[PDB]
Amino acid sequence: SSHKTFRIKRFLAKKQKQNRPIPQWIRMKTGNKIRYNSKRRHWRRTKLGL
Amino acid sequence: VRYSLDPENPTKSCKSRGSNLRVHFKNTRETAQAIKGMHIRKATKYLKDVTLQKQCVPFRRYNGGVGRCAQAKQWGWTQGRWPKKSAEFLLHMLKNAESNAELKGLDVDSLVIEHIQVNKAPKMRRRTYRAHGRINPYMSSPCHIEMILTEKE
Amino acid sequence: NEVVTREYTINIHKRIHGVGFKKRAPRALKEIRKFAMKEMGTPDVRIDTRLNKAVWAKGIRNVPYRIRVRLSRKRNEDEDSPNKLYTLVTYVPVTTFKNLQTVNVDE
Amino acid sequence: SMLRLQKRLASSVLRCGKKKVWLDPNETNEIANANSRQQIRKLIKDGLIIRKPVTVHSRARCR
RNA sequence: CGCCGCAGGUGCAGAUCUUGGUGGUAGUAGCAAAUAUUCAAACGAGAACUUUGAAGGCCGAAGUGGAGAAGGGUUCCAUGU
RNA sequence: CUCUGGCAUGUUGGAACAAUGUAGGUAAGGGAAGUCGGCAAGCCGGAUCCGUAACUUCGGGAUAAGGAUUGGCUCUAAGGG
Ligand SMILES: [K+]
Ligand SMILES: [K+]
Ligand SMILES: [K+]
Ligand SMILES: [Mg+2]
Ligand SMILES: [Mg+2]
Ligand SMILES: [Mg+2]
Ligand SMILES: [Mg+2]
Ligand SMILES: [Mg+2]
Ligand SMILES: [Mg+2]
Ligand SMILES: [Mg+2]
Ligand SMILES: [Mg+2]
Ligand SMILES: [Mg+2]
Ligand SMILES: [Mg+2]
Ligand SMILES: [Mg+2]
Ligand SMILES: [Mg+2]
Ligand SMILES: [Mg+2]
Ligand SMILES: [Mg+2]
Ligand SMILES: [Mg+2]
Ligand SMILES: [Mg+2]
Ligand SMILES: [Mg+2]
Ligand SMILES: [Mg+2]
Ligand SMILES: [Mg+2]
Ligand SMILES: [Mg+2]
Ligand SMILES: [Mg+2]
Repeated sequence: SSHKTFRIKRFLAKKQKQNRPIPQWIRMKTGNKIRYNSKRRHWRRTKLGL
Repeated sequence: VRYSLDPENPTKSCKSRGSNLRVHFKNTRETAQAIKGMHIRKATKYLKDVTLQKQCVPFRRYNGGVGRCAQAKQWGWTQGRWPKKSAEFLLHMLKNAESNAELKGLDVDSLVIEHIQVNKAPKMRRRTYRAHGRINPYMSSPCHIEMILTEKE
Repeated sequence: NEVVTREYTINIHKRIHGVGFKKRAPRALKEIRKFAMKEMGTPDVRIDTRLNKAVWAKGIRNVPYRIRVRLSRKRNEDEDSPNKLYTLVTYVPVTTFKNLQTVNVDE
Repeated sequence: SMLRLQKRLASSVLRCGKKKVWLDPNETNEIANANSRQQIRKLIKDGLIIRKPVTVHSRARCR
C-alpha cells in the first residue's frame, strides 16, 4: 500500500535491487557455469513472502 | 550440414534449410508433399495461389476433420486446405534456395525440387486453464525443413 | 482510354438484402468495393471518407437503398506497387434517383 | 508515428478530456517531436492542437 | 575381458508400480456471457487489431467517469527491443 | 435516451445461414384434452373516479372482487407574493 513502514519499504528496496539481469562479463570468467539469473522474480507471477 | 538424401551430384544442386520454424508440422508436411518434384517457377506460383486460395494442397495423411473443397480434384483427392503460413515459410525457403543457386552460378530457370523434408522440432510449452482448477498443455509443433533443388530440362 | 471516370448508381438495397442488422453498413462498403472492382477492373479500390459517411449516415442497419457514386480510374504511378491502376470512388449527392443513367463524366 | 503521449499531454494542458483533443492528422511529424508540456503549449498556440467544442445537447425541445 | 576362487543392493511385462520421455485421439474439441464496427492516412519488411483524423455506436453520474482504504511492490514515466 | 468523462464489444477474424442446440418472439380453431403436478409460458399491471364480500384477535381482509377513463390541440375556472 501507500502507507508502509520503514522496515517494509527497506525490505522492498533490497528485493528490487537484486531483481536484475546478470552482467554480461560474467560469462567470460573462467569456469563460469552461469547462464542467467535463475532468481529473477516478476511482480505478477510470484508474490513476495510478506 | 548433414542433409538426408545428398544430391546425385552436388554441382548442379543447391540446398536450403530451416530449424525450429513456427509453422504447424502437419500443415507444412502436406504443403511440402504437394510442391515436391515441381519446377521452381511452378512451385512459386502454386504457393502464391495457395495464399490466394486459388489452388489448394491436398491433405492426405493428416486429414482428420479436414473439409472438402472443389480444388482438391486437381489432385486425386477430396480433402484440401490453404495453409497460408506454411506457404509463406516454404516461399521464403525457396527464395533462399534460389539465392544459393545463383551463388554457385547455376541457372535458376531449370531448378526442380527433387528433395524436400519436414521434421518435428522440439515442442514449446504454453498453458491453458480448464474447468476444475486444472492445467493442460498448450504445446506448439514447430518443424525443421530442408530441401534440395537440382537442374534438369 | 484508361484514366476514365464514370458516374454510377448502386442498388445498395439489392446487394444488402438478407444481411443482419449489425452487418448491413459494413457489408454495404464491401459490395461498393466489389462493384468498383467489377466495372473498373482494378483490385485497388479506395473509398472516399465522404462516401463512407453517406453509407453510415442512417446508422448501421438502415443503409440507404440507392447511392450515387463516381468511379475514377487513375494511375498509381506514384510508388512501386503491384497495381499500376487504382479506382477512387467518391460520393455524388442527388435529390432523386429516377431516370439516372450511367454517364461518362469529363475532367 | 505514435502520439499517445501527445494526446495525454494536450488533454492535461487544455484541461479537457482526450475526447476533445484534436491533433492535426497532416502535421503528425511536428506533433511527434513535442515531448514536453511547453512544446504542446506552443503547438496549441500554433493551431496544430485544437480543443474541439462540446457536443451539442440542446434544451430547446425541453423548453 | 578370459580362466581359478571370493562377495552381492545380481537378471522384469505386469504391481490403477516409481521417475522420465513419446504416440493415437487430432490439426480434433475448441478460441460463442455483457448490441459494433467502418473509411482514409502515417510509421513500418509486414496492419482486421498500433497511432492520427473522420463517421457510427456503447457505458449513461447506483458509469465502462474522477479519487482513496486494504492488498500488490516499481506494475508508475521516458527511450529502445 | 443524452452532455462531461471514458471505451472498442471483453484472449481471434472472414465466408455462409444445414441439422441439433442455447437465448428470444409469433401462431388459425380449441383452451390443460399435455404432465406426477399448469412445470414453463401466458393473463394482470401505472394513475384518476367509483365500488368492495365471507371471516376477524375489530387492527385487518383490501390494490379484496368488479367497472369506467387515459392521446393530441384550443381554451375556461380555482388555488399566491
Ligand atoms: K471447404
Ligand atoms: K455454412
Ligand atoms: K391438466
Ligand atoms: Mg494475483
Ligand atoms: Mg474426427
Ligand atoms: Mg479454460
Ligand atoms: Mg481456479
Ligand atoms: Mg534388487
Ligand atoms: Mg519394465
Ligand atoms: Mg474446429
Ligand atoms: Mg467457437
Ligand atoms: Mg446509451
Ligand atoms: Mg473509478
Ligand atoms: Mg506504462
Ligand atoms: Mg458481440
Ligand atoms: Mg473484437
Ligand atoms: Mg478481460
Ligand atoms: Mg393459438
Ligand atoms: Mg385463438
Ligand atoms: Mg389431465
Ligand atoms: Mg394423459
Ligand atoms: Mg411459473
Ligand atoms: Mg380474498
Ligand atoms: Mg380528450
